[PDB]
Amino acid sequence: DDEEETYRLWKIRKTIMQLCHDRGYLVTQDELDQTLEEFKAQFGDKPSEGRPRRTDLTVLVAHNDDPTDQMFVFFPEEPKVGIKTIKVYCQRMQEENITRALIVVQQGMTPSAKQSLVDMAPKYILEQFLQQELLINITEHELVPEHVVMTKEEVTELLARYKLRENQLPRIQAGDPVARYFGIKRGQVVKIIRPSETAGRYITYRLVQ
Amino acid sequence: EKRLREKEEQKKLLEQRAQYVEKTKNILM
Repeated sequence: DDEEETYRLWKIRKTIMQLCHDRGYLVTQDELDQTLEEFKAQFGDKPSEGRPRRTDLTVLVAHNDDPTDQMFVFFPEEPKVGIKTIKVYCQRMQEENITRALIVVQQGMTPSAKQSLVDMAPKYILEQFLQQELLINITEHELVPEHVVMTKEEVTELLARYKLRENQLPRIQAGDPVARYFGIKRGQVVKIIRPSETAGRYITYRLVQ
Repeated sequence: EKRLREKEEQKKLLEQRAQYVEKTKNILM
């Protein structure tokens, strides 16, 4: 109940570091390859005894393009997250001027908390994750091809080259596991690169809807 | 040339470590 929880926290942290790196944020190669022993060293080893506390695991990263773009990853201690803790996190994000945040919950999040997350969307973009979903990195599964987020200029070039309207592309849901992993919203286009047994390689595009 | 890119990694390693300490007070604060 303690070694297992420590292993779980280490796995969640590793997956979150991989996710942050994949989204373009700055992460050092040592954080990505941090061993379980290094986790027990830097952080505690008795989560039951409060070492480490989930509040000790919060991370803050900055984008590679502009340091002004920053993201929190919070680990609420309470297995079910309600509006109050969301308001707390929003308050500190506002205080520090951070517009993005990931919230890793244990059991889930109350329906009203989800409604709050979506309500303050345009100002603050904060996303929810079950820790069970973060115990592995789904982008490393053999069934998951490489997904790449396209820039607006790239999307314009694509639609011009193939003379398509957006609604003619294949679709991906915003609630898709990979879409949530990359944090892409409605109207963005993800480029998918997969091997093919006939051509060798094949690029397809999906619009987020 | 490969050594040059080795230097850049440390620069980015520094560029992140430098701001982690500044951030660290922020997560504390």
